[PDB]
Amino acid sequence: EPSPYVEFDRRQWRALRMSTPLALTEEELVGLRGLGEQIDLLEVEEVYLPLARLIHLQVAARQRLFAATAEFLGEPQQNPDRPVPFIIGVAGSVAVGKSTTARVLQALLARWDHHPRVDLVTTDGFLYPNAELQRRNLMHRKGFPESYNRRALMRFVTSVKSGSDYACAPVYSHLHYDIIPGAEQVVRHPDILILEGLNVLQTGPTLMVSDLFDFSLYVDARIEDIEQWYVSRFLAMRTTAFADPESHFHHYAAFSDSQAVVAAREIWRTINRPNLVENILPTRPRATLVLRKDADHSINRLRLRKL
Amino acid sequence: EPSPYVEFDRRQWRALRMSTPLALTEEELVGLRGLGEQIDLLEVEEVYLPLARLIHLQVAARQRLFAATAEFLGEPQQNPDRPVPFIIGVAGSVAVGKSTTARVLQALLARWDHHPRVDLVTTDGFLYPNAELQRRNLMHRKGFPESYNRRALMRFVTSVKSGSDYACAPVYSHLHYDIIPGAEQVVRHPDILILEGLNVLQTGPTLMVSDLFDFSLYVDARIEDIEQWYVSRFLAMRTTAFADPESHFHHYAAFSDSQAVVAAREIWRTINRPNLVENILPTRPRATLVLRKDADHSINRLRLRKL
Ligand SMILES: CC(C)(CO)[C@H](O)C(=O)NCCCO
Ligand SMILES: CC(C)(CO)[C@H](O)C(=O)NCCCO
Ligand code: NA
Ligand code: NA
Ligand code: NA
Ligand code: NA
Repeated sequence: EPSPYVEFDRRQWRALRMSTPLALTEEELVGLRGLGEQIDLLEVEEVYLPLARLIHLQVAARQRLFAATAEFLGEPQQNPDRPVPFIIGVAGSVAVGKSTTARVLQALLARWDHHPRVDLVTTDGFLYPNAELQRRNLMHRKGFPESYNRRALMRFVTSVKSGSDYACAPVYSHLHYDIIPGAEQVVRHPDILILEGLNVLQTGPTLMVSDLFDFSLYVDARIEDIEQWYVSRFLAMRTTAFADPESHFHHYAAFSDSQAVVAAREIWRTINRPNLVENILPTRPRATLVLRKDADHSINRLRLRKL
Repeated sequence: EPSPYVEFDRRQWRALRMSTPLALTEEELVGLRGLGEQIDLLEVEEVYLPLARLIHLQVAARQRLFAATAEFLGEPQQNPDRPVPFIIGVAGSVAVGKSTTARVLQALLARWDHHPRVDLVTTDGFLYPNAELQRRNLMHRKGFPESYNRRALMRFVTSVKSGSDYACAPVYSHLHYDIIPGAEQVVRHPDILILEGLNVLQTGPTLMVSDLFDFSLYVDARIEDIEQWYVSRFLAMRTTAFADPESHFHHYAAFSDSQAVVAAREIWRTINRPNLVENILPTRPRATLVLRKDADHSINRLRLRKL
């Protein structure tokens, strides 16, 4: 029967790359990928290039219908480029590779002829401070929708897409596990803004940032493989991030493989799995494009929304 | 601060009419309006004409971005006109005038040069049969989201927008208060499809018809005035619809003004008000355009979504 989606295997999807030129070195790609991730230039060629093409086709088009409303409203046509910013949402579970996906994507789009100003903002900066989470009793629901200042977030994206010259976002420290006092990420009328986070695709009784997305990605994989990736990476960090004496999780650095597995498995089932099942996965149906990864992190399937 | 919306008063909105020609007689308009409604040609000139213009500007534009995805996919350009159907959602409370709004709109759009095939479908046809509602114990939640076969509904709209040649919808009898056995409304690849219903703008954990709307209307008024309109019309029907011996509500025809008011007030607070507050109003933020009516049914304010 009819469907709003059209599935692709990697063979079918890579052919849609066309002439899209690869503007990324092997060394540039590594400073973009996170611990555990297996993304290489082949994947950036057979997957991210078609995606970048599809995106560029729609930036021009998306611009046409904001112009229709401008024409209808008896309005000018504000400086070119200073068209309406194209907002892209990248969602998915913790440890699924979505932040790398978002970084790679910002890289590819920034290297487009025109030379678009492409900004990337993670929702981390929009988490409530630990003190405020403690107050609302949310220190163990960090990542759940309620642990974010969604008002501020919505104001931020609304501000950018409405044409503001500059919008500020708080900044989150992973080293300190908390929001950084005084820190701000300033976004200045970018041509494209990618917003990456766990629940960005969420919907509700009020207008949310998902309602401002012109395009969205949902990096998917089966729950069991993601837990494995999460646990694996938790263990690997004992010698990277947790090794830092200043790390809020420095006590984990000394855990044994077995002790670390138990700890990582517990956080997964008490925080990350529940959030994935209750809040993140239910948003997957609305994503313009879903990137399905196999147990080895390899993106071998895609689901696109034609309707 | 920045906003996704831009408010208008009738003076500001009527000026956006431009050259839009009025193709509707006074007599045509009456066979389109419901009991109690006060819509006249002036309102169709100062309100529905700008709306029809704005809509036409976007049908062309909306077409551009379905073409981008076609271009990207290495596809042809299917027969012209046989472009992708433009889906319009019209929501709002029972008795707010939304069905008239939808009928007037279908009329105005059908009379556009090209001569678009403009179909209108009410979600009534998608209510579960009384027998099935009795089974799920829903005979008094008729109108609530759960009293509708949303799967079938979604399949219907998906079918039409995906390019099907014909799609069928069940038919609801207001005379008999139930779905009509064997009846079907056949929709054949229209250029525009207007879907009118209480919860059409609803959102959820699955892709819904609201996600297929290219444009949506939400006819609004303050809850107190709508109850008044509902009650008033309930009383007026004693001599129109309830007067019919075959009417499922023929017992109401003999009620006294006071008896009828008590009955109408009870249905309003036990079914229609709760549904309006819990399910319909929460969808209002997402409507492309909101038509705000004053206590006298007069549309004197509009809220448009620019973002
Ligand atoms: C969502 C995020 C990862 C943001 O940093 C948050 O810190 C979190 O998930 N806390 C519980 C442990 C997850 O590793
Ligand atoms: C929603 C609809 C009006 C559809 O006909 C439904 O019959 C209903 O609202 N029943 C309760 C009484 C409302 O008058
Ligand atoms: Na990382
Ligand atoms: Na903000
Ligand atoms: Na009517
Ligand atoms: Na159906």
